[PDB]
Amino acid sequence: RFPAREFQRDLLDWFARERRDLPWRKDRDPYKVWVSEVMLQQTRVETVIPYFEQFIDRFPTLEALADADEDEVLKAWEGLGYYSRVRNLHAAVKEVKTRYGGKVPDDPDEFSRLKGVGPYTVGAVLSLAYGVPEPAVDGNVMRVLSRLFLVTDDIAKPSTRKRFEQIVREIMAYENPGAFNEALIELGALVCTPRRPSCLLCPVQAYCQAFAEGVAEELPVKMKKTAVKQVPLAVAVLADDEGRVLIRKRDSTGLLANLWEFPSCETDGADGKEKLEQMVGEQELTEPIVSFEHAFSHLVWQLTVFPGRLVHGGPVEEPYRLAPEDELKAYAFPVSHQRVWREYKEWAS
DNA sequence: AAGACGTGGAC
DNA sequence: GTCCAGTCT
Ligand code: SF4
Ligand SMILES: [Ca+2]
Ligand SMILES: [Ca+2]
Repeated sequence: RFPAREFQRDLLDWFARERRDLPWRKDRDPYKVWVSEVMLQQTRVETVIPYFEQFIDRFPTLEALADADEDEVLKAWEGLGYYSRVRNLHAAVKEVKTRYGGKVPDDPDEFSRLKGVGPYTVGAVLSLAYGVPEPAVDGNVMRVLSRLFLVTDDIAKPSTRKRFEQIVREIMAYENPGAFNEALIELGALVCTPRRPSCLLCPVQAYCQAFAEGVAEELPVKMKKTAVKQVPLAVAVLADDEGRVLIRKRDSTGLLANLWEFPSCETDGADGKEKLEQMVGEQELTEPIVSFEHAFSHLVWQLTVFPGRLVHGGPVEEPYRLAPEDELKAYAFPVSHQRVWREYKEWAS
């Protein structure tokens, strides 16, 4: 029904001919492949390149990453987003050391048991670093495979992902799966793109049923995004007479887990300053200086910055921490509060 | 199932 | 504005 062998030759050829020279394709090392594939989840290649090199420069081996403390690994991830990925990788790596003594499992079932390792990562790491013919179905693969085979099912469904995963089994090159998988991902990245794909340039344009029908731009099928919720947030930038600033470490559960931030509180509506004042007193503000929005995937933060002065009438208890201005750079803030700071600094000038 | 979970490019 | 570059619960 489908000439796989020919398909697999025109794909791998184009790949060897067009592949990008990315930092994590310098070698087939499980550790570096693993880090790169976690960074790449929901994150474009061009964004990841700098982070991958800072990260591997700071954590060259699996044991270096395991031996580091949360703050250091999480600082290395500052600005990337979806920060539970690095908490799960940090733990998944601490596991391979305490349990497996540092060697990355090559058994699919054994590798998936680690936190952060979903179906894609199992296929990406094992097929590249060990040759295991497990599929690595990402958004690129799902877009390619849906166009090639005219699969008209909602990709958002996990069931559709499992269908694609069986298609991959059927047309794979079991000889060299890692090369086969990266070629599908690369194909979707460079040629068969979400919009106006270069089907003429495409090396497998003869096989693409969508091109034959002229409906490539109508695929893949994915339902429209759910509208996100708006959330007013009030932020306080408090500095004493020695220039030190107060910050707190968010809890390890939920949004922006274990990241540092300037004291804040969700304000249903009115009395932003009052709510900030009372909340800080339990565990001296002035008017706001700026207000802006910051988007998440599932909600929007409408922030409002309140400068303030604090006088020490007691000790700074957890989760709070009194940090000089020069030492803030050592803490990992989300992008929202990195701007809060920048806004406060330029206002005071 | 589908909401939670960051941030930035390309239309 | 829209779409999009995965995993956990
Ligand atoms: S022929 Fe066109 S639609 Fe099909 S895979 Fe190639 S770029 Fe995508
Ligand atoms: Ca798993
Ligand atoms: Ca929480």
